[PDB]
Amino acid sequence: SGFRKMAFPSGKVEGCMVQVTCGTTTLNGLWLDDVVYCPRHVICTSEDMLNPNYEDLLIRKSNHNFLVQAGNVQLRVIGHSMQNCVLKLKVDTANPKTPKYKFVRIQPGQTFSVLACYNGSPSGVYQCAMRPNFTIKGSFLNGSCGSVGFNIDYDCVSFCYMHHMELPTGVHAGTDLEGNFYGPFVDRQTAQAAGTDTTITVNVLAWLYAAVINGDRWFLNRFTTTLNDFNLVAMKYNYEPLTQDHVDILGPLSAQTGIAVLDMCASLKELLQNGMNGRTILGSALLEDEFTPFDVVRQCSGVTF
Amino acid sequence: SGFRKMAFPSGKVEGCMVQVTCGTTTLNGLWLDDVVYCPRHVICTSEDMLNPNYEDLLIRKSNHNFLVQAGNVQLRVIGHSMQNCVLKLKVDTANPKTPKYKFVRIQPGQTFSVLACYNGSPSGVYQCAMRPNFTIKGSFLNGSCGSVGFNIDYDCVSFCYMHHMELPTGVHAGTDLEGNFYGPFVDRQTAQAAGTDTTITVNVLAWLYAAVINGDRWFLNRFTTTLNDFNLVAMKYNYEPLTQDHVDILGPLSAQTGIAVLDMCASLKELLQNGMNGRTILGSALLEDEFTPFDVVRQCSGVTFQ
Ligand SMILES: CC(C)(C)c1ccc(N(C(=O)c2c[nH]cn2)[C@@H](C(=O)NC2CCCCC2)c2cccnc2)cc1
Ligand SMILES: CC(C)(C)c1ccc(N(C(=O)c2c[nH]cn2)[C@@H](C(=O)NC2CCCCC2)c2cccnc2)cc1
Ligand SMILES: [Cl-]
Ligand SMILES: [Cl-]
Ligand code: NA
Ligand code: NA
Repeated sequence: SGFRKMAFPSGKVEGCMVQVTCGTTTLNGLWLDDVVYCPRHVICTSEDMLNPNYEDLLIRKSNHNFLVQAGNVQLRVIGHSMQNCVLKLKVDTANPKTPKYKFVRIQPGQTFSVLACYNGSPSGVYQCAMRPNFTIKGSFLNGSCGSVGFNIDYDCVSFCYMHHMELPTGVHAGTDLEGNFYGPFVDRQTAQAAGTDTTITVNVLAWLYAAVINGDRWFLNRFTTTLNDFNLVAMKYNYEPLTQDHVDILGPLSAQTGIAVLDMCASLKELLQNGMNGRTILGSALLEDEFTPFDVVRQCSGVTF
Repeated sequence: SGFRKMAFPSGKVEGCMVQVTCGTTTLNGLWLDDVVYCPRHVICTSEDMLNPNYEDLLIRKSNHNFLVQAGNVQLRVIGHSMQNCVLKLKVDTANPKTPKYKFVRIQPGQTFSVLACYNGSPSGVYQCAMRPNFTIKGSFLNGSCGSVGFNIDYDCVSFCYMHHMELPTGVHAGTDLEGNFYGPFVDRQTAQAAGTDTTITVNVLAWLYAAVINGDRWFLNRFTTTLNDFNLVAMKYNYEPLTQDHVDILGPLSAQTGIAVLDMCASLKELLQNGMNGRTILGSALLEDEFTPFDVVRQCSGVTFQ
């Protein structure tokens, strides 16, 4: 029993974190086999950051410009290149702790664990979601750049996020591990802002199912709805549209609890139109949207890695 | 910026988790040096969970009645002893991944990370607090027993909790790593139930300081309060008493933000009176009480967003 915001165990990732230093700038890198991955903005000076020519800054650099530290051991850099917004430093030693891994690009609404690091040292782990506006509501201080986000499947780490920068509202922007940004952001000091966000409907429904599994049922009702009628309500309340694929993905939880997705949609419709009337759901007074259907099934079934 | 429920990196504990089987029962153990720690109720029979006598049950066991599996390796048990409600199995191999560690018994209101495990394998990590009623609001399924809670300040793992059982409201009870239960609970099947719980006041105040550090002041007011008037009011909402020790603990956050502790108490009194009027604090619409003062200082910037 119980239901918590839960992260993946972080050990396989902890063994990959290194410190990367270029000039006066230090941040984190991801050491996998004989390559260290980090944000290319490590090579920027205060001056370059307004309008960096990354092509030209990089050719100006040489291998010896980069200091890579794995705990107390210096790793010797023997090559360097850029892929999109990620710098790749070839080192002379393959990481003996490299896990089975893949680089994956996630979709808005999907969740992942973040291992927050400073000076190459893991500091904390938390769970978060890729927002519909392609930001993440992280917890990151100066020097957190290069921290990564990931999911695990059995023994395989799927790296999906590398942290690059903070936006004015205090949310965060980054790339996949191939250096492609999530969202319409650029790695330079310029006017950029998070766009208006929306709530991840399929995840709210998954969490309502989690609540029912855990005994919270006051919001259930006799009514059902249709996708079209519900999506007009969703649009009204700045919720993402619910697609047929979402309904199918929630099909498991629907059979276990007896609440068809469109039955549960009728509960959510009423919660949106009328509020919670002073009650809570799973210990929250807000509708929580950072649990995916798979997160709920995994936590409610005890999947291990 | 931002503010999350943040656990410690779990790798140092993952390397200690094993599976212990006795008879038909499997649960988790903690392998440190040449000892595996687990709940002594692993030796309880299915036919008598109401009044086990653990001394009599254990004297009947041979070392080979305990099966310990570390990943794909069977560890040989070469001795056993019981300490309070914890069983200590001596094994023939020391864990080569044993971290620097200590055992600490914590006080209500303290927080820690939990590595939830099944069959000796980690499932996930989350943050908990020891509630005033000596339960934790965990997320634990059948067979989670022997999962542990811990902090890792300054690269030393302080183990403070071993999970033993689920209570009727779905909250959780367990021991320190010396096998003494938190609270009045016992490791047998009884009618035991958690007491009425209360809100951890010093932690709510810590979290309000976090909100100010991260740039949000909307809930402050022009008033102050005496400590005794604050407690008289707060207890009417089932908040724990705030002690002078708590006021001292909040000194650093008060200094960083320029908000006197009793002025933040006055803000909390008004929030209890008024609610949030459709606003949120650090993304929550309720007052959060599972961040300690130490936790806030660990996570938040040293410079207030004025
Ligand atoms: C060069 C570039 C792209 C402009 C940049 C500059 C600084 C950083 N930030 C580093 O802390 C940092 C950089 N190198 C080592 N640390 C921080 C950051 O985003 N402030 C932004 C402030 C607005 C203008 C853009 C930069 C940061 C803080 C907290 C959490 N995340 C990141 C990130 C990117
Ligand atoms: C023998 C004893 C002390 C009565 C006992 C029995 C079972 C367990 N529980 C094991 O799952 C378990 C035991 N051994 C392997 N798994 C579970 C548990 O507490 N149910 C309780 C149900 C009410 C009566 C007391 C036991 C459990 C479930 C979810 C999370 N936490 C634990 C714990 C203790
Ligand atoms: Cl460029
Ligand atoms: Cl303590
Ligand atoms: Na590789
Ligand atoms: Na309904």
